[PDB]
Amino acid sequence: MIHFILLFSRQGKLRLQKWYITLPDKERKKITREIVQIILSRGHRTSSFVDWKELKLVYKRYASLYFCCAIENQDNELLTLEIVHRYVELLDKYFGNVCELDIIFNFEKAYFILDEFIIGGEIQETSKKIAVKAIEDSDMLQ
Amino acid sequence: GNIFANLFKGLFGKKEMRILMVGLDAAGKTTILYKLKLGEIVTTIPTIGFNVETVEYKNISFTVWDVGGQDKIRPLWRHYFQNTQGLIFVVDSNDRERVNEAREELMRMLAEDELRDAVLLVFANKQDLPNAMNAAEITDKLGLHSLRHRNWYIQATCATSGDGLYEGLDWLSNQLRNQK
Amino acid sequence: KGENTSLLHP
Amino acid sequence: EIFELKAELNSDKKEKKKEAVKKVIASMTVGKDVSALFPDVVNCMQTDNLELKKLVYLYLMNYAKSQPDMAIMAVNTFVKDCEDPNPLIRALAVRTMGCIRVDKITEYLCEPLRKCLKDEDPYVRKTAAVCVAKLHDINAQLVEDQGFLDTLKDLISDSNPMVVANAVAALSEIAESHPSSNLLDLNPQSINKLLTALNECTEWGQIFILDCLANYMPKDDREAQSICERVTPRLSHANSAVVLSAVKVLMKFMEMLSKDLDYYGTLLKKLAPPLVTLLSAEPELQYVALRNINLIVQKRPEILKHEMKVFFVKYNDPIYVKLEKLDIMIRLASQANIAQVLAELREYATEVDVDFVRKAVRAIGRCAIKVEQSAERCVSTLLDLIQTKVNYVVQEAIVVIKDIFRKYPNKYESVIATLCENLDSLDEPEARAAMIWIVGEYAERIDNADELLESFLEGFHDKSTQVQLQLLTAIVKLFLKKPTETQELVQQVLSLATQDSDNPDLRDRGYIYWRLLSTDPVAAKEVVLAEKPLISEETDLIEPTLLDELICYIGTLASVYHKPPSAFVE
Amino acid sequence: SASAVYVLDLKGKVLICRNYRGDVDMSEVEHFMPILMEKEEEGMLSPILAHGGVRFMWIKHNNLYLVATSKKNACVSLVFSFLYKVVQVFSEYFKELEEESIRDNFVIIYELLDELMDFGYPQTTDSKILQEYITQEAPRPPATVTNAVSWRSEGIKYRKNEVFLDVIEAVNLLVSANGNVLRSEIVGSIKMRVFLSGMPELRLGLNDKVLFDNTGRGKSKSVELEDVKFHQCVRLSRFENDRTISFIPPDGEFELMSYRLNTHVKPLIWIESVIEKHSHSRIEYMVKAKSQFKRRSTANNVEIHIPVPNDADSPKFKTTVGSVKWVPENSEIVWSVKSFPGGKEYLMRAHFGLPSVEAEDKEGKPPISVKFEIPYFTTSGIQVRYLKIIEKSGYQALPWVRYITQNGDYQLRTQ
Amino acid sequence: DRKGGSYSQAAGSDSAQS
Amino acid sequence: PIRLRELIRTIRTARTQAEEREMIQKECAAIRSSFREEDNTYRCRNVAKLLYMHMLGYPAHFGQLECLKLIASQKFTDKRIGYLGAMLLLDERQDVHLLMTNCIKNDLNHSTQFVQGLALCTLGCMGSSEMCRDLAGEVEKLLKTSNSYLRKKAALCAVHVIRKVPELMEMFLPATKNLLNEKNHGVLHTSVVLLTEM
Ligand SMILES: Nc1nc2c(ncn2[C@@H]2O[C@H](COP(=O)(O)OP(=O)(O)OP(=O)(O)O)[C@@H](O)[C@H]2O)c(=O)[nH]1
Ligand SMILES: [Mg+2]
Repeated sequence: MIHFILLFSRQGKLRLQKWYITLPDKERKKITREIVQIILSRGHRTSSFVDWKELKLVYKRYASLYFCCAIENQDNELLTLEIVHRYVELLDKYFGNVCELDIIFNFEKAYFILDEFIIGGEIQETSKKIAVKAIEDSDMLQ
Repeated sequence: GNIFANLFKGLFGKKEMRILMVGLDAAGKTTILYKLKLGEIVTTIPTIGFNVETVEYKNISFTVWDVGGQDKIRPLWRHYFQNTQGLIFVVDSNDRERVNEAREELMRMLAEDELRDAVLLVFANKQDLPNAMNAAEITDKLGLHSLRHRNWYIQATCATSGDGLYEGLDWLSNQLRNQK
Repeated sequence: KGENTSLLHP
Repeated sequence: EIFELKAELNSDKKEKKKEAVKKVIASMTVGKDVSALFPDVVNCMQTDNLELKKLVYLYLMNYAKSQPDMAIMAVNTFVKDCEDPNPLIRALAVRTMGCIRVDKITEYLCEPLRKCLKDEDPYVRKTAAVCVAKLHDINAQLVEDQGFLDTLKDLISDSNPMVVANAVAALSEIAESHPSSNLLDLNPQSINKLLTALNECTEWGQIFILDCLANYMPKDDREAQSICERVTPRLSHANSAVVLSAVKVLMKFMEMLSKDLDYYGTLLKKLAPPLVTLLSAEPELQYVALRNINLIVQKRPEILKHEMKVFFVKYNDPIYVKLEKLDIMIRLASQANIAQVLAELREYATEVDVDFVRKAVRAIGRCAIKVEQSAERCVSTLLDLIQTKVNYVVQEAIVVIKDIFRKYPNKYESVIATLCENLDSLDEPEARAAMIWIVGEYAERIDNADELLESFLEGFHDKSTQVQLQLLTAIVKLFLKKPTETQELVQQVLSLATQDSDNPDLRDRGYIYWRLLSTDPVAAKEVVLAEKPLISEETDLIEPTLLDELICYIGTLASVYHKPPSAFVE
Repeated sequence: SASAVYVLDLKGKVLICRNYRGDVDMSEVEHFMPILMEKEEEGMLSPILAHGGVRFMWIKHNNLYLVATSKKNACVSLVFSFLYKVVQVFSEYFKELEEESIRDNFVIIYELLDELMDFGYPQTTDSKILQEYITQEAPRPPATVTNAVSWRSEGIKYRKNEVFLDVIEAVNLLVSANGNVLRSEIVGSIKMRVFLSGMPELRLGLNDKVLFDNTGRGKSKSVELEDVKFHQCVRLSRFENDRTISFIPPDGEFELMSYRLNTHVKPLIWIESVIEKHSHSRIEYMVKAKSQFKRRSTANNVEIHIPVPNDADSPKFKTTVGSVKWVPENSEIVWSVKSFPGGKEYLMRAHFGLPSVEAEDKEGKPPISVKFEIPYFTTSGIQVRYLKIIEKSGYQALPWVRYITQNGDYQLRTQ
Repeated sequence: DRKGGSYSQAAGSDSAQS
Repeated sequence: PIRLRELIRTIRTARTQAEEREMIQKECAAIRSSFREEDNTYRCRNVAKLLYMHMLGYPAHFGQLECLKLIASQKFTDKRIGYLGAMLLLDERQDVHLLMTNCIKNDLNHSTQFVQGLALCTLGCMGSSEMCRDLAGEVEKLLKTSNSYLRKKAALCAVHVIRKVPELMEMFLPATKNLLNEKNHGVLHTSVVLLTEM
């Protein structure tokens, strides 16, 4: 299960965050700052995998804004990367050429999509079109 | 400034008002709220959280926020004390051992300096068994007359029948509204 | 800028 | 881009040359590596307009170490410009020549420096004096061979007070790197001459003129009295550094002054208003002023004895100033202002800064330890803070109480009952250990000492080494004092620390305690529960040798850090 | 002994750098930002940084921090003074201190930086004097820099000889939460805008307590200034001899003298504030302000900042006189009063809501600050006696001066 | 006029002190 | 009722940290004033602004009762905003999620497939040791349904409850029996994950 998922920009600003572990607000902020410092202080050939606090912190940014995950040491690492790529593709398809500007303004839509896709750190739908159709149906309700 | 729109709205009815629903669990609060809103005796599971509804009568929208009587929810009544204009207390005369607990809870809720303009509204619930007391014995036991600067009103309502709801609503309207 | 660019460019 | 810029710079039109120079300057300032075009800009150097010459000189200075080989094509231009009628051009050329970090270029620049050393223009003289110091820093051997020391020495004894101050500063910088051999010190006549131009020196020249006296060592009171009288007007300088320099000079001269004469008293009285004025400077200068006060406080604390109100930290004061204010108050704390210090500490305990709260607690503890006349007030304040129900405040109060008990525990038995139930659930190692030590040493006014130690023995084997040692010491003390209610407790502690305890020091202590218990329990009362001597408090005053050296180094980096100048430079 | 004077930005970018000694590599500026971030994030942030063997001591300006790297045991006070002089020169030349002028005034900025300091030792710091040799829109340097008088350019001629003075008072009062005043310091400020012809030698004369005692008139109203700091034009020797303030005023506005003495008088404003904050239910602000100042004086623009609750919302104000506004950006009640007659008494009754949910962390108790500014009021009683304007040519000067009383560090500790 | 107190002319020296 | 886009643009227009903090405080003052008035029309914009401020690093302690009120609301946008607020600023250590059990139970039997799904997702994301105790009965009822879009949600809720309450796994054995024939990939994946967790 994904302990936490955070979408942060290269400048350090966070555009998305979703933690599945109940932690204190100050503790969560400190953990986020440490993760940003580690990711911001890492090269391009770090393998996109970090063992922070015994957690497989995987960093894979396809643009200026990066993505982060917190996977326990009980599953494969490539599965997290595949899930992140699938989520990015689904977000791009739902939005249509998703850029950084739409992420800040359309954070609610991204949060709803993430909730409908991943619940409790685990995946909810393996397909990519069924989730898009469900999100569209939910949005069309008004 | 001009208050022509306010006068026009008040000519046909503009005031709505609010209301609160507090009391011990299994005190007929949910059933009373259902009867006031719909008019049927609906059986529901114990109120883990709270129920929010509104009642339209006499051109006044009486919004009622039911609050459970759970032990873990007893100290949670302070959340509804903000932006609260009314308060209705439902007694449980069928629980002699719980009468003292209900009186203590009412006294604790009445010991708040923020909830001072909310007049007392005592509802005699469970008015269907012979063991239920009158409308004065319960008040005498609870000492409702000793509430200085508090307007209390005791009304007996039967959950199965619904008698006395109209009188209580009229009394609440008269206490809240001071016009013709 | 670098923000208006698509995440994947697809 | 680069080709277009090179073509523009290699044109015969000045209107395009100026634009190209501006673009090159902007690119270098914008963070563009334009060092590859250094030879191209070398041709466009000899220009009549001074606007492009300054930019070319700046580019060469910034691109001198990068391309030292390409810089060999500028000596002729500098030589030609070192004789222009305009003083500004000559000064700029002199400044640029000394700024070139080329080992093969300073050798040929000795002649222009010698020519400009005796220049009539004061600006040219100042530029030459600065260039001499720059060359000496770059190459001391070349400067010594050129014989610029004699010219520099005669600079102080000439007109142009700005040029004299610049020459004095250059000589001081050269002597700073010099090995003290052939010092440029002067007799009282030179000091009097420098003081004569001090009243006409500028704000920057005032510091240069006052720094020279920092190295001179007076030998007579009359000379010291005259120096003090001349430096007295320096306390009315608007510049903060000038006032600080005058204060440092007065402090240095006071080492030869006699306290019997009235000059020392006048100097002491006239220095407090200067300190008060310096305390109202900018927030950045607040830290420097506090460091200077702390350094001079340990030397002559009788000057600022009555200055206590100015040591209060302001609401908008910075954290670095707030921290120094507490240290200043602690250093100047006395029984006369004990109530004021306690009130200030009490107000400082209602803030939100955890570091500030800890500093305030430490200052209160230090003040209580230093003065025993306010011990009761400090104890009452600590009890109130503990009752305040603050985790950091509670830990600080526990630490303060533990420190006070070891220092003045004769009348500390009246607070043991209050501390018996004071939220012992805190897991701070600095507070739990202090509470355990207080309970063990003060296990007389509490009848439930054994019961309290039961809760702390659940995780004694995995709490901490210091915490485990403190708990073992408290248990041993309780067994020695009251063995009826702690007979099994001592055995359990010995079993847990001797069998299940793998700590080397802890295991040795447990074995020693078990051996003492099994050898002579009666002797343990006189061996373990003995009257320890007076605890020697760690004095905060610096060593007298370091203070004397720190006195001369006033306003420098060695004074803010309170470290010797050779222990921080690299 | 600064090695390189550089100017950074809010994003860590070095807007402009000016190496002075060259003993420190220019690449050390990169670690300054991470070092500052670490110091600030751990409470160890200080204006004087240290990158190994190189120290980066600098102050924060309006838009950028002027950090100056150094390696030797240089005078930190000298570096701070140089930075202050540079900031003053920039303010005199550029009306604003922001990044818009750093990238637009580089042509003159580089020349000013080169001329101001050479090898880490500044030589010229007067903006008025420096404006005659470095311009953004070059002749020989003026003789004023070479001459002893570096703060009064010769040859200045004006149609009239009018000098406007400003006796600005700063009332700083530190009242503890118990109701007693701890720190009550009043700092005088005599600022004059000298505009005359030639190089007059002003001879300022006032009713000083020391001067009155020396002359034998130590019986009238005399100001007993604990600290008197004259400007650069004021001669230290003349003031040290017989309290003679003789100096040449500069051309423009400048600070000549700054008195500073403690005050033992009652506050001009007495504030009686109460806080009837119910536990997460409501709060009351029984604030009563009593003007202890003279009735003939009016405090123009009275601004008594009352720190209200940070999470307070839906507030109601029941005051008597003056506009009371709560600023969410500042999170306090701004007791704004336009004109306050002396002896006036303003009573306020605050009433604001409070959420049921308690705050996660404490916020502290900010002090109540009054922003009273009553002109034509001299609390210290110091009055200007004479101003000897002497010129070689000979002219009839028309000096002017005004007394303005304002609230300085007039903060009142909360309960 | 001017906020902060009207400007007032100053004397030349202490005429009563010679 | 300021729009979320306007607030985002205003925040992006702030450069200095102090200026950004002042703008955030100015917006939060209006948000608290609107909340204290019991606003119900444009509450979505205020909720979005409060969520942005909390994510931007501003406190949101006062905005706890408003989320609870919006959760028990009837508007779909208001319900979604309340669910998002509960998922973001609501946790086990908040101590205010106990009252959310009644709202979840009320929304658990809602005929709408989105409100029930949103409530289930919120419960799974913010599951508590006591909320699952009073919500285990309703989870099993939805676990035996044939809703393909709801089967995965029920499996995720059961997995979250089992993780929070390992002693409640005995009540899930008779519900997951004979569930390996699901044609949908999501339902099969959820069943496999639940079996692996068990
Ligand atoms: N048969 C009968 N039962 C009643 C009557 N009045 C009260 N009750 C009991 O009171 C309970 C009322 O529950 P609800 O009305 O659903 O809600 P509530 O009063 O708030 O009780 P909780 O949900 O436990 O907090 C019912 O379960 C009944 O058992 C009545 O007149 N007739
Ligand atoms: Mg109910």
